[PDB]
Amino acid sequence: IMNQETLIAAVEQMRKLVPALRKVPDETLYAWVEMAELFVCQKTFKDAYVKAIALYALHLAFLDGALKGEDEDLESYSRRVTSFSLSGEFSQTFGEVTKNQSGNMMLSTPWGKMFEQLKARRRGRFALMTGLR
Amino acid sequence: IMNQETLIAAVEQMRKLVPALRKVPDETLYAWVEMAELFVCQKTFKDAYVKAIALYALHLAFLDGALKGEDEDLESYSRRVTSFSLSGEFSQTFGEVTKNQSGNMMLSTPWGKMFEQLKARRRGRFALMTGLR
Amino acid sequence: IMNQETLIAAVEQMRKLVPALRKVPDETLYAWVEMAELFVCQKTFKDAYVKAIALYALHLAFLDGALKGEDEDLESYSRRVTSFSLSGEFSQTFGEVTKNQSGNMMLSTPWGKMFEQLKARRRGRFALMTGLR
Amino acid sequence: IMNQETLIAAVEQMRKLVPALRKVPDETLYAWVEMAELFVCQKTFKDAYVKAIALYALHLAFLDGALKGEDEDLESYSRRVTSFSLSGEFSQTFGEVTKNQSGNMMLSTPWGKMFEQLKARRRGRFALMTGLR
Amino acid sequence: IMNQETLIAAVEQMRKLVPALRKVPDETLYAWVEMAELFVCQKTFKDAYVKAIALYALHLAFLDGALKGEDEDLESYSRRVTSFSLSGEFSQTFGEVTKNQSGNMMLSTPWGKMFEQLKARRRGRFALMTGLR
Amino acid sequence: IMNQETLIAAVEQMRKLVPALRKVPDETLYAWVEMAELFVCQKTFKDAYVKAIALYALHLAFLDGALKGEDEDLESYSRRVTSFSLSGEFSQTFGEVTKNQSGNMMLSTPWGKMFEQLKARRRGRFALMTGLR
Amino acid sequence: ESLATQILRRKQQAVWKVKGLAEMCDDDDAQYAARLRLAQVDDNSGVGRAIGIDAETEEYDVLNSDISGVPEFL
Repeated sequence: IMNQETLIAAVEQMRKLVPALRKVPDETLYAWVEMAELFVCQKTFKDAYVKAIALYALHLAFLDGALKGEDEDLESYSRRVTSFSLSGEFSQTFGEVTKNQSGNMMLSTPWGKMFEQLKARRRGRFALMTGLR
Repeated sequence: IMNQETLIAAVEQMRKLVPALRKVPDETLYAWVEMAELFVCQKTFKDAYVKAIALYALHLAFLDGALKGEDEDLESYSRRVTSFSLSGEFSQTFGEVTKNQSGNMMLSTPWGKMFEQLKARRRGRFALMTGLR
Repeated sequence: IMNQETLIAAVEQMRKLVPALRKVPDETLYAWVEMAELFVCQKTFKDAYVKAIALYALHLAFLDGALKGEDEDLESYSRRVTSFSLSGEFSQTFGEVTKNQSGNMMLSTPWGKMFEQLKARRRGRFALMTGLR
Repeated sequence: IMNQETLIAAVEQMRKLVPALRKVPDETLYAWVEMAELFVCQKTFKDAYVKAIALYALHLAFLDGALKGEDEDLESYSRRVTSFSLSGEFSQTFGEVTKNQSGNMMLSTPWGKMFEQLKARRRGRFALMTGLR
Repeated sequence: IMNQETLIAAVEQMRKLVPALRKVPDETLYAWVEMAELFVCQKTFKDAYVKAIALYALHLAFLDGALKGEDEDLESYSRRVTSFSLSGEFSQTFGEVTKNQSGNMMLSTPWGKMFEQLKARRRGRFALMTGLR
Repeated sequence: IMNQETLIAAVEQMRKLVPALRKVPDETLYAWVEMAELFVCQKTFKDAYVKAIALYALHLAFLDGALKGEDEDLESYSRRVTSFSLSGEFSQTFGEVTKNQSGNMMLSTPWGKMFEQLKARRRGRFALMTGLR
Repeated sequence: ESLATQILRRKQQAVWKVKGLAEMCDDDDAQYAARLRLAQVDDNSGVGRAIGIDAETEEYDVLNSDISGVPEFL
């Protein structure tokens, strides 16, 4: 981060991407975006830095449920509910949205895959280096 | 900004291709389009730029159901409801649609496949390069 | 002892990252962070040391449900309840969240994965060494 | 072991880490720590020796469940109960927490993995030797 | 005969390490410990001999439910009760705990695993032999 | 066998190890130990002969259920009952105690593997020969 | 002649693979430190020396090609 206009623009773009975030208090959004700015390199993008940082923050918060914590919750971060039902009124069944056989961990959310393809457009995902002198 | 009437033509063609988006407010679609324009090139198509950009924006919107409702959405993008039932009224189940087998993220939705074929026909899927001297 | 105000910043940072930990008594968090500081290096990050230590402490706490309540947790850590139901009142089932593949223990929780990516970004994942004289 | 203050510090650290131990009789915890300290080598850590003692004691006690024996129990150490239910009052189903195809036996509990990583940093998991004379 | 006071120390260590053994008749523990004396050697440990014999005898007792009741047990050691239920009172199901994968039977119970670690450190897990002229 | 006092010692050790054998009449145990002593080679032990005889007799009698035949039984040696239940009174399900994919035929009961360890202790499981002359 | 000398230089190559190496920033202290370490461990290696790597993350392989017939061609 270098100013507040960029932070506000990133939060607003994130809310435009996900309209559900407009009701979430903006303080957690500031926290998540300032934690996500640690991973992005503005030298590489230098024009879509806000877009990339918002995308990465969204993916980072939606990895497996990390923003799932509101002011009231318990330690359910190790375990996931698979079904819940009242005995004679209603029943409901859950499940994971995406399988991740690859294990790269970055293609765990749609925003992660979008960020990877945007990284390949801006500057390739290669890493080729040689010992100098 | 990319040309205003070209952007309007893009959103118009996308809307007439998928009638269900006519009810979605225009500004969310505007944001999705101006975010998806960062991927395609101009000189690659230079004739069907509107078609390609609309296809790619549609694929991004329908990637993993990232585009949701505005307030009716609940803050669970990491969880999907496989099935639900009311006691003596009705019941219903769900499941995946595509079952991707290659992990390309372009071969995961019909729109991605369509754009992939368009790109292959117009320019190609190749990248051959050598060092400059 | 690691620096007092930096430790305070770390604990408040992890608290506002996960709001569900606000109700937890503070001294347990102090113990967890003072135990987790034994792993991270210092000069490797030397800028985001607070963020890194918060991430690793959170991962350690949420590894496999190691962090429990105060007394309400029954003395059963080697046993997990998969489902339970009352006779005619309600029912519920459960399941795993991550389904790890490599047994590195680091790509097993989202906090661990984020810490791992931060380490790769900041210093690297390599250990090249040779015999000195 | 070499004195009593180190044992007191280790057991207090154990109780601080897991608050549920505050109800366990104190002589049993002395017994477990005196068993576990036969495994940690002081010359390696020499600074976080109490932390190593605590982590390894937790792992040793929660390996498959050996502390599970209260003053009243039966010979259920060769078996595990997976479900229990009253015919018309309530039901409950259990299940084991961690899959361990690796077979190292150090990656069986979160405490075990934590101690393994602490050992890895303090002095590598290697052992390279050559014959004398 | 193995030394009497050392045997007393071993049986008392067993009783204080597994509190549920207090109800077991006094003679059977002598029988088990003098049986376990035949497996372990002396000079390898020569310091924690009592601990080692206690661990080995515990492993022998809890190998496959080898230690049984006095007369209440039926002549059924080759057949295990998987589950049972009464019509309108209760129901219960059982299952395995360890699921060994190596076919060593030292890696079959936690006690054997701990004894294996202790042996590996005190003497080793190898046997290198050469012919004699 | 060579005398009766060692026979009495062996049967008494069997009863001491397994208290449930106090009910079975002596003659059957005499026949079982008489037939079991053939496989044990005294020239290997010289010292723990009674213990070896007891272990071999226990394993040989609990191979798959061979002592199961009391004065009144039927030709049920070819098949095993897996479940038995009254229509509206109670139910009961059975199952095998071990899995023996090894095929060594002696790693089928805990007594057998105990006997193998004792045999390897007294004289290793090896056998090397050279043609004479 | 120049191609012959080039083939002589290109006899043997070493490959070092580290998952996540793409995360490295371009032209910053971290990448410079990595390159310094790689070159430093390269210069001190040899027949009488050994190098250590991590099993999970990195792999170190060597590729080689044969050279012959060049004097006859020249």
